[PDB]
Amino acid sequence: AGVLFEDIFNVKDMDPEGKKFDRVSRLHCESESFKMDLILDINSWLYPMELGDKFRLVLATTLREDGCPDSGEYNPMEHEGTRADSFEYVMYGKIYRIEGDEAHNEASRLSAYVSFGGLLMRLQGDANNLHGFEVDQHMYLLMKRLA
Amino acid sequence: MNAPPTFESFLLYEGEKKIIKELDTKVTNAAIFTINKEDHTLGNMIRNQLLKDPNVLFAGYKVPHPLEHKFVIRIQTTADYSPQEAFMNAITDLLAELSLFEERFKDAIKEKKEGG
Amino acid sequence: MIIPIRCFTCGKVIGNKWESYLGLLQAEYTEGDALDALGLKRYCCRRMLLGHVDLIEKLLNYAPLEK
Amino acid sequence: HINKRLPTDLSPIRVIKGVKTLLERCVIVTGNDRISKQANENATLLFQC
Amino acid sequence: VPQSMETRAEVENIHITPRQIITPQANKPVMGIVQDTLTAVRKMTKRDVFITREQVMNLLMFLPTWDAKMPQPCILKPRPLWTGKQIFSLIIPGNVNMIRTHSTHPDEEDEGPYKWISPGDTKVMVEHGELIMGILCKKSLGTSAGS
Amino acid sequence: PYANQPSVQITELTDDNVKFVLEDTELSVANSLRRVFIAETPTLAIDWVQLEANSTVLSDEFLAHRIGLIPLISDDVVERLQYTRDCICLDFCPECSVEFTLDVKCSEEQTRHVTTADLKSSNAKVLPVTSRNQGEEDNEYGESNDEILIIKLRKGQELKLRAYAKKGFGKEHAKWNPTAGVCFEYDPDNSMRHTLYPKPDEWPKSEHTELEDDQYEAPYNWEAKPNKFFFNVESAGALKPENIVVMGVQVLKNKLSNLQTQLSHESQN
Ligand SMILES: [Zn+2]
Ligand SMILES: [Zn+2]
Repeated sequence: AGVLFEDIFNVKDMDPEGKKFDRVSRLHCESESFKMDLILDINSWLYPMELGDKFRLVLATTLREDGCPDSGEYNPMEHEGTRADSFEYVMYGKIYRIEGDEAHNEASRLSAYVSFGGLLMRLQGDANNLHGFEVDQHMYLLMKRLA
Repeated sequence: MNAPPTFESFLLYEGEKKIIKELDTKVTNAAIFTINKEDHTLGNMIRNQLLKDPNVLFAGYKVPHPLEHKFVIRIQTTADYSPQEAFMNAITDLLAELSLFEERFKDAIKEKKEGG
Repeated sequence: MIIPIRCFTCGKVIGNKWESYLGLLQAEYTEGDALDALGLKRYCCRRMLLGHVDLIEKLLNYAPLEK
Repeated sequence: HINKRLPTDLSPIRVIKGVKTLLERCVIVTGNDRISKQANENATLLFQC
Repeated sequence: VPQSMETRAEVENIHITPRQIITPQANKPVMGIVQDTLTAVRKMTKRDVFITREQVMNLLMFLPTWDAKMPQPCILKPRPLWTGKQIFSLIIPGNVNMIRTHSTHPDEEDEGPYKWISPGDTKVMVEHGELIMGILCKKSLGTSAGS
Repeated sequence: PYANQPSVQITELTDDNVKFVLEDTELSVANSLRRVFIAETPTLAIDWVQLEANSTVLSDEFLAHRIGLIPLISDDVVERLQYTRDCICLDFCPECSVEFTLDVKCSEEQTRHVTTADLKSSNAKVLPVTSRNQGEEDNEYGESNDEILIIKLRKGQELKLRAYAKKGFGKEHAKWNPTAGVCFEYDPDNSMRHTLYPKPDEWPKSEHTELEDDQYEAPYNWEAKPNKFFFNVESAGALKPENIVVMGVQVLKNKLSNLQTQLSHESQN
């Protein structure tokens, strides 16, 4: 309910052009079930990762497990008792553009660009695996490192 | 020539109230407290004591101008707990902490002097 | 003209540490050993003694107005 | 909140009518004389383009 | 000092400082963000700047046009953190949309695949009055046209 | 939502300097303690100077400025004296101020060094700090001029003055500052990354460090909060440093209680 995307990702390249920011790492990732491509900027100091790690990633539209939308303003009460308890890294952002077919191209591929407060995600792949994504829609990143 | 007197930084004038409480109208259960003739000392202690309370949601101080000895705190709490009661609780907890520190420091001075 | 009572940045009393500084300088010491012997460990107080010039000894050479 | 991947409800003839009405209402030199009209298009030629 | 109310109204309606922002000389602003304000704008809007709840709640006291609704953090777990762009987004009012480039933007990045996801965070983009991408500089907050 | 439990451990105590550690308290409390030690801790300093003979080589206000910076022993006195604004007196009551006198006339051919030993006091408990120095008869240091030099005089010059010393704190004027530098330091190993070293190997280690020689920074701990503070309070001679700390905590408690009283007074509206 409200889960737009859910997949297990392998990190295959970390900062390919060099580490440009001290507290931010860039991860290039490929999935296992749906053949996606991910570029994700994460907090390096707060949640460090190495190359070759596996992690579960869930892109949701709300933290409420019944699918109802959130209030939209922060309170330091409701971050436990929800779907964020099963994940070690929770982020919040919105889609600012969706590339791909646009109007005059085929819909074989699709790219979605999300800005988590300045940190950046590009998630690209098949267009049928990116249903429910639209511009200026707020969304939640859920991320847990696997063993 | 235009140098202000040096005692205006800590002395109230005639008919100057120390605390001016102003109710906030943008959100609910929020207040803006204006304390005259004080500085970052009391504001820093009161804010960092307020942030230990889970029943507060917003707490922040500001000195609007260095040349004006005055500072404000905005306090926004939950809907069971007044901001003024939160400011009471923060002041009382700071007083208890300072009294405990005073008696522990006196005991440490006594044992350091008697121990040689 | 004369040595200040207190260090500017620091507030440590240096008004009693000028004649002793001159005596330690004229005995055999260097300036660093004299400042270490006076107890001025911070350089904020050491600049108050290294840079100070005593202009009151030149002012005392003039005859006073009233006898 | 314009969605650029969803079909729209704007007919092109209404676009032409709105553009023509906008350019008729965006005047600089007023009047209905030949000199006034010619000075109006000479003032607003780059804006109309 | 004007000595009449008609001259006072002329000072209010013509001579006042926010009416004199744009030069008629070169259709550019005459006043820009200068000195350490500009330096700390560049140092705040970097990607690695993560700001805790306490510092955000101090910094929001100095914004009198704030609507007293706290934005939701960029990172929700394990520690709630805001970014520098997320609090600069509160400063920008209304519907302001802008795309410019930072002074160290490489020339070959625009023709590459990372045009809309900058590795160096040099493509400044503001959508709907909130800062989404880029590090601000003199090109974004100076006297230049289109800033 | 309750108070902390501050634990204090004193590492060093002497006649002019105390070094101690605060454990389990917030950083605002420690910084405010430093501020109230520097600024709002009261002491006695000379504030009312009247000159009757000033035939020396320095001006009136220069001598008043030099006399006003002299620290006075005010450990047992400052808690009982009131401010001038808080007395019913007008002509400087003994429970309001302390009278000092000076009268030095130079009649010798050599230079006369007018120091703080010539500053007599009407109160037997308020003295300049050189009462601690005149009792050292084991002077192997070689010099007996351990007193604060007010002025030098040649033959024919005189200095006669009457002064009143009042109670005040360093927020009003820096001559009422009881301390001479409060060293305040938290997290010496940079385990919290509150400051960023471009080259951590270029920085000397602090005296309160816990790292060995080949390490330069502690590993980053994002869960850490500042709860250990190293204080070094050095006195200027006006007050004992333990009295500086005790009176600073008392002034902070009085300020917070006054704020509480004013809040409860305005609450009935
Ligand atoms: Zn010093
Ligand atoms: Zn009195």
